Amino acid sequence: KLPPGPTPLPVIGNILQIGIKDISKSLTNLSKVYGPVFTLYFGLKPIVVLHGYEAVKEALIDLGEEFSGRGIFPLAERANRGFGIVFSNGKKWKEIRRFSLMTLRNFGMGKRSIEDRVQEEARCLVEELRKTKASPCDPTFILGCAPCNVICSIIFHKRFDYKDQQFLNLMEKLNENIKILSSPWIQICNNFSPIIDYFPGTHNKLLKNVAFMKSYILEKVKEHQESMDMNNPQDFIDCFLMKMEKEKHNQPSEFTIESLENTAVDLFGAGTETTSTTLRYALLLLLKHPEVTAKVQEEIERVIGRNRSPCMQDRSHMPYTDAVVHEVQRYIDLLPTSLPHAVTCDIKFRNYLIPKGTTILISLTSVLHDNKEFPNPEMFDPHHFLDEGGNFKKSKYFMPFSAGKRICVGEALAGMELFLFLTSILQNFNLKSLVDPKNLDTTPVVNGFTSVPPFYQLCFIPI
Ligand code: HEM
Ligand SMILES: CCCCc1nc(Cl)c(CO)n1Cc1ccc(-c2ccccc2-c2nn[nH]n2)cc1
Ligand SMILES: CCCCc1nc(Cl)c(CO)n1Cc1ccc(-c2ccccc2-c2nn[nH]n2)cc1
Ligand SMILES: CCCCc1nc(Cl)c(CO)n1Cc1ccc(-c2ccccc2-c2nn[nH]n2)cc1
Ligand SMILES: [K+]
Repeated sequence: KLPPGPTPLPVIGNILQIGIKDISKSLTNLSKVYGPVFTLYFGLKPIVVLHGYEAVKEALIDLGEEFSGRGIFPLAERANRGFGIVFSNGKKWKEIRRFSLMTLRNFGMGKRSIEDRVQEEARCLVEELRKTKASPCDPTFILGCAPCNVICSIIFHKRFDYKDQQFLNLMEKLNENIKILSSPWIQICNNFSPIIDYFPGTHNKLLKNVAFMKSYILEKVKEHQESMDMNNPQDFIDCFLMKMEKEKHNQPSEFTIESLENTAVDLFGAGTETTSTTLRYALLLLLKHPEVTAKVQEEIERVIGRNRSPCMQDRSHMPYTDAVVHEVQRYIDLLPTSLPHAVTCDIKFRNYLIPKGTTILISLTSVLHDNKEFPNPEMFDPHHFLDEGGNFKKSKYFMPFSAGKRICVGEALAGMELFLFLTSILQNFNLKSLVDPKNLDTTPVVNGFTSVPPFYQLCFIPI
């Protein structure tokens, strides 16, 4: 049988009982009644929730292959999203993911490293920040340009000037779609309608925005097909075309210009908003806890100095800053329920039997805010990742990127972006708040499955 859960109602299941304001809090409430594994019904669609480290670990890690599916919902069909990496399944997923991970290794695309691309972007970021001339600033836009440009550089090999209008169009389309996708109407309510789409104009805008991006990618790809040097692949496209070559004699192949376009859009989608938000939240928490910022700066001064860019090598000698980055991630809990999973076959879990294809919802919040691993999990405190001697203290509960076979492809990349961008900023600036560090609230603003920071402004004061 399935795991227990609140008795669903006829037809609507458990829908009218789950506080949609903050699904994560609701799942936690439920776990207080039904335990670490329970079922909920969306219509007659069951969804098994895993809550707590032990349950998430055995599912995602111990029974990893069985829980490597991506749970699909009507929205997947409606915004054409099952044809790259994030929303794919089976062989298509495995091959594209595998290829993607290899291509994204630090030196996976030629002599120019991922680190180098990030470092260059950090340089540009500091520059654009300087241009604010220390005036009040809503850093949303600037912080979003950086991670986006890193993807551009990884995919097209070229970064854009922050005012190159083709760059500005890309970001606009991305931002638009993200905002749309973040509406509870689109995340929740539209998914009740199994066969009929109630927001047709919206799904049309989404697709239109994608079309524009794919059509920009297509042009870059033609240019790349032209100046193809087989022995010197320089970006994700070069690599993807070279994989295509090895595939000839392997029809049909998972690698096609279509899947390339789709994969590249996924990278843009997955690689630019979460990192960008996490950067934005970090500055806010640093404004709120200036003593933390000061220590990060003391480590930057001592280990890196002022005569050179930060680099990944410096991280191991900067336990405190490392602890800070980790803590930001843990505290903010950006993807409280990760992305939905689905079992790939009939499976026995604990004392229950979960049928193949059943949707699985993982509570990352439950792990990240584990009250024993992280006393006072609701408070921001770098000491959560530090030992008595001030050394960095790793945690099995550090899962902001999820865990298992579906773990974030960008785990390493995001790590580099956070560390390098944050160190760079604080190497060249002090942060000044408009209001008083005692007044601003840093509590995340939850809306359905989304969790973001509140609005704020600051001044980047050159050192
Ligand atoms: C702070 C930044 C980021 C966070 C917190 C984050 C977190 C996550 C999470 C929670 C998932 C869901 C995994 C699951 O299904 O269990 C995910 C998926 C993914 N992330 Fe990210 N991510 C970040 C940045 C990036 C970046 C920069 C990339 C760029 C390569 C990226 C690429 C992906 C991809 C491709 C997936 C889909 C994985 C799959 O289905 O196999 N992410 N990420
Ligand atoms: C009918 C095909 C038009 C598609 C489209 N492309 C762009 Cl671009 C626009 C700008 O609104 N649009 C139209 C659009 C119209 C209404 C919405 C919308 C906004 C808020 C709340 C509900 C809707 C909605 N979508 N579908 N029906 N109502 C979204 C996009
Ligand atoms: C020009 C188009 C902008 C981005 C874009 N809009 C559409 Cl629609 C797609 C297909 O999902 N995408 C690609 C997309 C791929 C993955 C995600 C995703 C990746 C990791 C974690 C959460 C997200 C997510 N899914 N929905 N909203 N944000 C977001 C966007
Ligand atoms: C194909 C899309 C499936 C997503 C979905 N539809 C419904 Cl209905 C459910 C939960 O009843 N869910 C679970 C879910 C929905 C959206 C997200 C999401 C979308 C954009 C940005 C962040 C998130 C996120 N993932 N986990 N928490 N928040 C995450 C989980
Ligand atoms: K309409």
